[PDB]
Amino acid sequence: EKQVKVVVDRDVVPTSFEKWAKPGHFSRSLAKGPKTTTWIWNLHADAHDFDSHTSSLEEVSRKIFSAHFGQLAIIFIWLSGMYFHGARFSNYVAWLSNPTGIKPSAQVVWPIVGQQILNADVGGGMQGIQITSGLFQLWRASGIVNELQLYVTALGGLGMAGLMIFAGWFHYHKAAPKLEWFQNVESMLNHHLAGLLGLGSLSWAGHQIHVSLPINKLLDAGVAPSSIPLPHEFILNRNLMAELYPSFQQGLVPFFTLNWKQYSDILTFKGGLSPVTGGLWLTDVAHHHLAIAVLFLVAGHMYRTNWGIGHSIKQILEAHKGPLTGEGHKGLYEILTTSWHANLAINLAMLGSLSIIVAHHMYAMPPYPYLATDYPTQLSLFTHHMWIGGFCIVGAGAHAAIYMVRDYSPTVNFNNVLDRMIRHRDAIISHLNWVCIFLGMHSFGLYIHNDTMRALGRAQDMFSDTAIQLQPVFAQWIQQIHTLAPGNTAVNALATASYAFGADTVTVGSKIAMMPIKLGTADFMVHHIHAFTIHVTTLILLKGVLYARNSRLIPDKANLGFRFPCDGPGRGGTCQVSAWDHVFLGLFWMYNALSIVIFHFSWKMQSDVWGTVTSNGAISHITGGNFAQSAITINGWLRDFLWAQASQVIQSYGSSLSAYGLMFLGAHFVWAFSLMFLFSGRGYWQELIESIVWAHNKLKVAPAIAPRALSITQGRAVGVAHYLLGGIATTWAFFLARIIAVG
Amino acid sequence: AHTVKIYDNCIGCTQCVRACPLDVLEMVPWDGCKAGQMASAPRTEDCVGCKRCETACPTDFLSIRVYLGGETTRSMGLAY
Amino acid sequence: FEVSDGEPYPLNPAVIFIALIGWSAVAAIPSNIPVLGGTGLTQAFLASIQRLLAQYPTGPKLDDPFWFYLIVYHVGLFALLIFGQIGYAGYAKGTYN
Amino acid sequence: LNLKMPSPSFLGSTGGWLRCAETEEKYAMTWSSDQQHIFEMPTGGAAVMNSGDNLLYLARKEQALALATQLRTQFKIQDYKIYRIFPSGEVQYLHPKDGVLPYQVNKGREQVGRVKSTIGKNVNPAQVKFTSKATYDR
Amino acid sequence: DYIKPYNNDPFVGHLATPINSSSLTRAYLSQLPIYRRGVSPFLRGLEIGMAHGYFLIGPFVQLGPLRNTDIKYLAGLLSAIGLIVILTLGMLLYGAVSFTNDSQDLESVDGWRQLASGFLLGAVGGAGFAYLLLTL
Amino acid sequence: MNLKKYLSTAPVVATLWLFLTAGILIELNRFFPDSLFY
Amino acid sequence: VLTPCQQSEAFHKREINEVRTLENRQANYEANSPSYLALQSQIDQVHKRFDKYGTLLCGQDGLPHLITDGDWRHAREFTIPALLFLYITGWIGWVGRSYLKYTKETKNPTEQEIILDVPMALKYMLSGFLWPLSAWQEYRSGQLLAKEDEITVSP
Ligand code: CLA
Ligand code: CLA
Ligand code: CLA
Ligand code: CLA
Ligand code: CLA
Ligand code: CLA
Ligand code: CLA
Ligand code: CLA
Ligand SMILES: CCCCCCCCCCCCCCCC(=O)OC[C@H](COP(=O)(O)OC[C@@H](O)CO)OC(=O)CCCCCCCCCCCCCCC
Ligand SMILES: CC1=C(/C=C/C(C)=C\C=C\C(C)=C\C=C\C=C(C)\C=C/C=C(C)/C=C/C2=C(C)CCCC2(C)C)C(C)(C)CCC1
Ligand code: SF4
Ligand code: SF4
Ligand code: SF4
Repeated sequence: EKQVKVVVDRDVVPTSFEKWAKPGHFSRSLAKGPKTTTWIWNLHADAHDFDSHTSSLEEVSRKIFSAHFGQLAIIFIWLSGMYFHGARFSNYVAWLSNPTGIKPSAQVVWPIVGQQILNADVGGGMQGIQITSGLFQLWRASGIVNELQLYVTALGGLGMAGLMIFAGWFHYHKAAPKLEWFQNVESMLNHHLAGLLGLGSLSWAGHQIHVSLPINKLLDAGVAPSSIPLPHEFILNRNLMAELYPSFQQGLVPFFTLNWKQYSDILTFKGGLSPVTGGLWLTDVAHHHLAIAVLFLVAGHMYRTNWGIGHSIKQILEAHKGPLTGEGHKGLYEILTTSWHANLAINLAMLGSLSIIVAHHMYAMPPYPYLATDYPTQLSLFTHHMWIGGFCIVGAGAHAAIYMVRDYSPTVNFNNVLDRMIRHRDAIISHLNWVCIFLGMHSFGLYIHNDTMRALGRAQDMFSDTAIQLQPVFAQWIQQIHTLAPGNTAVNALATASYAFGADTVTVGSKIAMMPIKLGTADFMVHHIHAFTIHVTTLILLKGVLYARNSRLIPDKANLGFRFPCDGPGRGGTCQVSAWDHVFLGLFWMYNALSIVIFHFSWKMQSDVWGTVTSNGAISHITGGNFAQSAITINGWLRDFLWAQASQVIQSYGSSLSAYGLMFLGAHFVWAFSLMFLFSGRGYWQELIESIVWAHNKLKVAPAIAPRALSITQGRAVGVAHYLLGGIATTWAFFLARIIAVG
Repeated sequence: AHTVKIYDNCIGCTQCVRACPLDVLEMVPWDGCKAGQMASAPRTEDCVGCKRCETACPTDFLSIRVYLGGETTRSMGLAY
Repeated sequence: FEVSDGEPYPLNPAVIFIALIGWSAVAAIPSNIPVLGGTGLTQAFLASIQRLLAQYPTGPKLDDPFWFYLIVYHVGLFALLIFGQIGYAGYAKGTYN
Repeated sequence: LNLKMPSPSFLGSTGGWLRCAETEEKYAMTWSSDQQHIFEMPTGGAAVMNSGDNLLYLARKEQALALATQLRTQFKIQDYKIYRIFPSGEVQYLHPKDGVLPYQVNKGREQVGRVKSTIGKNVNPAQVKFTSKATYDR
Repeated sequence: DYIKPYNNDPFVGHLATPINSSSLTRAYLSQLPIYRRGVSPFLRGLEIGMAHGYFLIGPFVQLGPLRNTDIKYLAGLLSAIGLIVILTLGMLLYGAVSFTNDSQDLESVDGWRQLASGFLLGAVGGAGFAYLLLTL
Repeated sequence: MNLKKYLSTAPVVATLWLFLTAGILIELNRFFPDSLFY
Repeated sequence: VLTPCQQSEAFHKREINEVRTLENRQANYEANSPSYLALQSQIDQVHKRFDKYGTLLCGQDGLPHLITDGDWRHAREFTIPALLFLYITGWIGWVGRSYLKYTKETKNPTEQEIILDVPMALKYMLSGFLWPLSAWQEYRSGQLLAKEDEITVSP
């Protein structure tokens, strides 16, 4: 039994500006003076690498706890900024009065160089830039009706940021916990499961029951936002809550008497989207938060902490052992308690996967009101969370490789799952590479074959609905099962979880909110393309992590480090052999996969879901059924999607969307500038810099800091950074301009 | 079959031999420096061209130069 | 039978029999739900098998309930088989946890 | 030498020597230890070196030398010998080839591959054109 | 414990896993036209070809460009025969460069030539048999 | 506690100087907009 | 051919088009309310800008074309801004060169380059207001151009 106690060191680090005037103080090599321009880049490259600074785990743990506080403060400042922008420079009240007619906007551009044109006529009196972040819908779902609440929330956010600033400084210069702290994974998990998530969802459920539910009910009943009672009135005067929800007449007595069924007025399970706003029923959302809170709270009492009751993660890990895995998960507990890189890899992979799942679930089941009708917001949110998820996944792979190169130990990883995997890494990577080849052929080859057939006039020999058909029978079957679930497998559910599986369509403000997303041959091919790209990117990352320590080409890659340029022009060439380079390649592949994924979502939504509905139910999509026969060929993807939909971003000049068009061009430049750093080497730039330095010497204007070219690894990093920035910015401007100009 | 050549500017610091991963270099007695030792490459057949020695050489201009010439199984670093 | 190289592997048909009987009995519990029609999934699955066997050439289409019964029955039966072999070899034969 | 020497307790792995090593060169490393240390095999994995004599086979000289480097660094083991075995069966002593580490100056070694003066005196490629001579050749 | 080195000797680039090596796996990999004891190269080639052409005809007849015409089976059979001829050409080239003059043991020029002849004859016969079955 | 030296470092001095330059340019552009051909 | 914009119909047409574009959006708003005043200021600025540009030369497209041949009549178009740019950038270059020359005289010039010496940096920045004159006398004294520098093989 180990005491889960708190031990801290007081005044461990002094608070002074002495170290601010000595850049590179955290590194022994960087504290001796630059001597070259490469030191400037190395200073920032190794600034947040706390593991390279010192060899003590305690110091790294403290440098992480702090700086986590700093990032939390940065997030709180950003949130406060969003709330203040909504309260001061946004048409939030006007939007509340007419959510469908008024375009959300919370940014006002200053009139200086003709940029005042960017202030679009979003309505509501004010003119500004239309925001697609969903801030307006979220605030409405939270019960915000006046800008005073937005101002108070902004002030509270600023205060929380100040608190997260003080906490970060206090936990590094006034009270720094010892390594025994931070190694209590059982206590940290129990608290995060029952306090950070469990109690958090419980509190949010309470807020929704007492604020979101009544305010939104009155809003959806035709009551003006100014005439709705204040949130505190619903708590003080129980008569109002009783009138809006008779369940409140019984009070909390039913909860304590197990007569939970009496809460059918506030805790419903309707299942579908609200026909008035198009979003999920707030009652179902509150009931969902209550259930997730109770489930997380119960889950938070699993591990053992300072008491006999509970579980030991190490015991559970070591208990799992089988014939095909000699030692099972033995030694993994010590791995996740002595290396922050391993924990960061697992957490980054899970956080990225969670973000991707969030994107899918948010578009399919619009949670906020009027979110579905605001297609710009829907496109931006799905695409945004999809991108952040992919970036976090690539980062997860990078940190896994980092741990493998630096924190790995043969004694700890002996005959366990990790060691057993490293033993047969060749089978893993060759079989996975074979899967990638098969997927690419059977996914992209289908598209290429269709291009060849259509060009030859042999349309009868294509992979389409009319010609050879490839129907996702399994996915279509799951959709049908979901369509029939509300009556045979969900007895208490009154409607399908998502109308995208089937049921009927929902229209709000003469606009389609969510209708069944039928899958055909085009969806079959695109889904296989998605799987192919995911397989190749995971192959690149897994290869980099498995061979991070050694390989048949370089027997001691670990000694060379995780981030090294190459072993030289030997053994035929060992360029981009380090794991860091594998992450560098995985970034491009993740970008390609994610770009294709967002492209499919955008086109499919604009051709089969998003659109207008005329009286009597007639439906007219933005691109009427063109995805069925145009998404099956690369030519169609270039003509009906990249060319047809780009007209909005190229013709945006002279209007409020001109900025997007400008960003559309700028991004291209950046994407084309990255090529400079990707198809070139530092030897040539060093020679060019030598000639330029001679020119400077001829005028006695040479700098003391010897100018040097970017390192090989730094050059690769700059190239990938510019490539991703340009590509994501181009598709960002294209998506936003296309969705704002139409729909 | 890469050609490794040692020049007279060698200071006998042994860093090239210490950084060579194929036992291609060694130290032999010499009288051109106070160290009394000079780098030698009597096993160039095992060299792969990684140039770790070139990187580990401290002289102004590398006293050890590796020229990539004939390619064989050893030089290609093929374990298959 | 040898699972790998010269190491023997204990195969017991009783494992399959016990897994099949246990899963059939567990799935034979009636449920007044429209998909199952007031009977266990085992009875419904067997009934669907007979119905589809009558029309041997034509197989079940996407809207046929047979697929749901098949997936659930196989999910549970395979789970009992896998967990059953784990329990028999790991504990009964001494292969260890 | 001593092909019957005991081998470290390893559980296989898929990174060991392939068929090419059977029909071609195959390196071997034989070292002695006093404690059953755990070392990372150059092929990927973890092994326990038998207390006493340890003998293992590899497909590359660099792999054996890297293993020797880690045995000398992670552990204070300096009596590591690397041999080469051909398909015919004749063994060849490769490392250290003289009982002394290469970076340790030792008598009896003849300088090989020496060029007079610095590289700045190398002849131009035009002066040795159409001839079996190189710039580094004096 | 089931995963062991292939030859019980570590440091080998292979592992004796369940499907990799097992009673059932060793029996199945063995006895095949190839790897079976007491089978001449021509017999192995004949069996392999008659087993390959049979399933090779299927794709061409079912999804060939002329799959909808009345000569879909004939066109597919001709396509399969052509593919078989190309494969036989590849086999013969491989035997010509990889193997030298020695005893006929499937690893010599004569052995691989006999194997290629058997493969071609078997593949053509199998394709013809499958075509006959489809027509009937 | 030498804050002056830190404020004198390359990033801080560069950002301050560029901020002042941009501010001067912007202020000149609103007081004297669409300036062309002097 | 080029004609003054004040006498070109294309220029007036463009001015009217811009005014119309602004007025179309201005009509939606109300006289005294947020916005509508924002568009009136833009219209006034458009009028002033076109009246200012009327002196420039433009062809058929009506876009003001700038003559850079060096004609005195068009000095304000390119000559004057060109000279002012050269003065500003020569000032920047000369102050930078002098600061580097001073830093090279310190104990650790690298530290000065990283952590700029605001006192001396400002001392050289404030000066140099006569950089064209300072460039000379440095050249005449031979303190500007160097004699021997770093050169690789095959000079
Ligand atoms: C962390 C989440 C959270 C938080 C902070 C709150 C916070 C609050 N809730 Mg609440 N609530 C939540 C979640 C949450 N809730 C959830 C998940 C549910 C289920 C969906 C409810 C359902 C609920 C109801 C129905 C009510 C509240 C009420 C309240 C407020 C007073 C509670 C109270 O003590 O009254 C105590 C009330 C009692 C009846 C005490 C029970 C025992 C008494 C002593 C019986 C003995 C008889 C006696 C004579 C009293 C007669 C009462 C009878 C006439 C009803 C309070 C600010 C109450 C309120 O103020 O409405 C605005 C209210 O009626 N909540
Ligand atoms: C799926 C059915 C099932 C389940 C859940 C179990 C579970 C268990 N068996 Mg058992 N067994 C089964 C079938 C099953 N058995 C059958 C059919 C046979 C006959 C051959 C046996 C014969 C057998 C023997 C001889 C022994 C066991 C023993 C055990 C226990 C040892 C640990 C273990 O096996 O792992 C599982 C441990 C758990 C705690 C369960 C965790 C489950 C996870 C969290 C979720 C599983 C979801 C699952 C896949 C859902 C499937 C779909 C569903 C519709 C069925 C364990 C609690 C041993 C024992 O008695 O304990 C000492 C032992 O001696 N079993
Ligand atoms: C129920 C108790 C509890 C709660 C609610 C939290 C909550 C949190 N912890 Mg934490 N932790 C706890 C107990 C708890 N912890 C214990 C007992 C240990 C030791 C075993 C740890 C050790 C620990 C570490 C090492 C780290 C965290 C981190 C975090 C943050 C994760 C980042 C995030 O998701 O943003 C969500 C943010 C919010 C929702 C804002 C809420 C913030 C308020 C102030 C609630 C937190 C209360 C705090 C735990 C205790 C107050 C102390 C009091 C003296 C003032 C989050 C705020 C990480 C972090 O970010 O570092 C700062 C991290 O590095 N925790
Ligand atoms: C919670 C997420 C998280 C965290 C905490 C870390 C933490 C860390 N990472 Mg990691 N990483 C992450 C996510 C994360 N990473 C993701 C998502 C990726 C994929 C992109 C990576 C890929 C990655 C690599 C390849 C490496 C690290 C490294 C490191 C370590 C040193 C970082 C450093 O000092 O560089 C300093 C940081 C900078 C100099 C900033 C670079 C700026 C880039 C270009 C982003 C620009 C964004 C911005 C929006 C651009 C537009 C604005 C522009 C116009 C100005 C450190 C412990 C390095 C390491 O382990 O050391 C060996 C390492 O090599 N990370
Ligand atoms: C968009 C693609 C692109 C661009 C813009 C450039 C641009 C350039 N290349 Mg180049 N190149 C490219 C692709 C590109 N290349 C590719 C694919 C290859 C094949 C590998 C090459 C290989 C190559 C070689 C071998 C060489 C060049 C050279 C040059 C420079 C030539 C001199 C010049 O015109 O300077 C003018 C500067 C510009 C055109 C850049 C515009 C100015 C920027 C935007 C201003 C500064 C940033 C600004 C403040 C905004 C950022 C703010 C910040 C907060 C983010 C120039 C900067 C030559 C060179 O070095 O010249 C001396 C050189 O020898 N390139
Ligand atoms: C890689 C994607 C792909 C796929 C799936 C297809 C598929 C097809 N193409 Mg096509 N094609 C492609 C790419 C592709 N093509 C590209 C990129 C081009 C442009 C160069 C073309 C140009 C093209 C033309 C001009 C034509 C076709 C035609 C056809 C059809 C008949 C082709 C045929 O008879 O092949 C023969 C196939 C085989 C001999 C064998 C296939 C492999 C077998 C089935 C794998 C079995 C493995 C097995 C499961 C392993 C385990 C077994 C073991 C354990 C026992 C067919 C549906 C024809 C048509 O009319 O369209 C309908 C036609 O005229 N294609
Ligand atoms: C950095 C260069 C710079 C320069 C050279 C100027 C110069 C000038 N500004 Mg200006 N300003 C700047 C930056 C600058 N500003 C910035 C970054 C902002 C914020 C976006 C402003 C906002 C601003 C406003 C609102 C006004 C001026 C005005 C003026 C003129 C008034 C006369 C004067 O001599 O005051 C010299 C002023 C300065 C040297 C700059 C001081 C700016 C301080 C911080 C005041 C701004 C307070 C702000 C509203 C709230 C807090 C800001 C925060 C940074 C602390 C003037 C010549 C006034 C004007 O239009 O004249 C009729 C006026 O109304 N400025
Ligand atoms: C003391 C500052 C300084 C001075 C006096 C010069 C002067 C000169 N440079 Mg140079 N340069 C500088 C900084 C400076 N440079 C920096 C920081 C860079 C890296 C971006 C370069 C990169 C550079 C290249 C690539 C080339 C020159 C070239 C030249 C020569 C021709 C003009 C030219 O092309 O300029 C070009 C100027 C730039 C590309 C950017 C200048 C950067 C900023 C805006 C100015 C420096 C500000 C400095 C920090 C001020 C210090 C003030 C001090 C009091 C604190 C000329 C003698 C050319 C040459 O080789 O000669 C024929 C040439 O090709 N420079
Ligand atoms: C066969 C029925 C499963 C349907 C296939 C999809 C299952 C999804 C899980 C993925 C892993 C595959 C399951 C076998 C794997 C499995 O569970 O085996 C069983 C075994 C686990 O049993 P142990 O006795 O080792 O248990 C002890 C430890 O697990 C302690 O928890 O796992 C292995 O040791 C081998 C791991 C992968 C072996 C290589 C297979 C790689 C192929 C991956 C592709 C899978 C098929 C793709 C879909 C068509
Ligand atoms: C993957 C898979 C599989 C597969 C299977 C198979 C594939 C089977 C079979 C089979 C086959 C693939 C067969 C074939 C065949 C053929 C035959 C049976 C034939 C024949 C005969 C004849 C009639 C002949 C004739 C001739 C002539 C005419 C002359 C020349 C020579 C010869 C002899 C050729 C399984 C189910 C396992 C599992 C799952 C899936
Ligand atoms: S210099 Fe560049 S190309 Fe050459 S070996 Fe190194 S990383 Fe590879
Ligand atoms: S190139 Fe590499 S292998 Fe060859 S001598 Fe130099 S260090 Fe040794
Ligand atoms: S070649 Fe270089 S590293 Fe080797 S001994 Fe001579 S000077 Fe030292």
